[PDB]
Amino acid sequence: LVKMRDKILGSVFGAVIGDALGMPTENLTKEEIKKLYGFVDSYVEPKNYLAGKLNKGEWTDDTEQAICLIKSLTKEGIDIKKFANCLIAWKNKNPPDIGLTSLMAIDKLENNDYSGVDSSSCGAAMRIYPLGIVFHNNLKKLKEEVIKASKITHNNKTAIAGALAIAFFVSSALKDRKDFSLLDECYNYIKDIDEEFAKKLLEIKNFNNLDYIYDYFGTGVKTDEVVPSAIATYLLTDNFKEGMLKCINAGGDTDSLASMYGAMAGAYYGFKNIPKEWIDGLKNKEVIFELAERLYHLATE
Ligand SMILES: [Mg+2]
Repeated sequence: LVKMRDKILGSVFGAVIGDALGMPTENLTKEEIKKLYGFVDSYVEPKNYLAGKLNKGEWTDDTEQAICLIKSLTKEGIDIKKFANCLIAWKNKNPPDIGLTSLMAIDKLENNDYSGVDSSSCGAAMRIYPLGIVFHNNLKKLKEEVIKASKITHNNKTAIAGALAIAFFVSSALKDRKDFSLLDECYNYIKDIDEEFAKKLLEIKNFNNLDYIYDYFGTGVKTDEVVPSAIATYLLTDNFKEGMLKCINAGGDTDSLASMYGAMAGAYYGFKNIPKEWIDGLKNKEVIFELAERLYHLATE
C-alpha cells in the first residue's frame, strides 16, 4: 500500500540514477575506468566518448526511451503509435548517444514500418521496467505488452526474452520477492521465447562472486550479456548502493547494466534506501518525478 509508493518511486529513480551514474563509464574497460576515474562512487564528469556531449548528472538514451514508453502507457496498456512518435521526436533531436539499433529502428518507424530491426542489443530491456511496474500482478498481460512494446524496435527473440526477464524481476521486486528461486521461475516465463537465453540465467545459480559473473557473461550491449549479469548483481548484493557500485565500475555497457539493476533494486529496496547523494546529484528530477507519479497511478489501479 504505502510501501508501493516507496518502491515505485525507488524503481524509476533507481533506473534513471543508474543510467546517469553509468554514463561516464560506458564503452570503457575496467582498467580504463580505474585510470580515468579510479573507483566511481558518485556522478563524475565524462572522459569517455561522451566527454563534452553530456554533462554529469544527466541521463542518457536509456532514460529517454523509457520516458517515451511511460508517456504511451495506460491501464489499457501501451499505445504503440504514441510510443513510436515520441521515440521519433527524441531521435530527431540529435541525441549524442543514441545507439545504432535504435537509430535504424526509429528510422523504420518514420516510414510507418513497425517490423523493427533484428539485433539482440539490450535496447528493448533497458526501457522495460515501466511495464514491470504497471503490470506487476498480471504476468500474462505483462508478457503481451512486453513483446509488443519491444517487438516494434528489436524484433529478436533474445532481445525480447531479455526484456521479459527484467520486467519479470521488476514485478517480483515489487512483491518483496528476491531470492534464487526466481531464476527457475523466470526461466519458465521466458524459455518459450528463447530456451538458450533462459538457460543462461540459470547459470547464475553457480556463481557467488560478481566479478567472475561479469567476466563470464560479459557486460557489453548484447542482451545475453548485460541482462543476465544485471539480474545477477541484483541477486548477489544485499543493499541498493552495493549493487550499483558493481555495475558502474564493471566496464562495457555500464549505463544499461546500471539502469536495469537500479530498476530492480529500486523496486525492491525502495526510494528511502537510495543514497541521498545520488538523488541530489541527478539533474532534472521534476520530469522523472512526474513520470513516477504517473506509473504509481497506473499501478495503483
Ligand atoms: Mg546509452
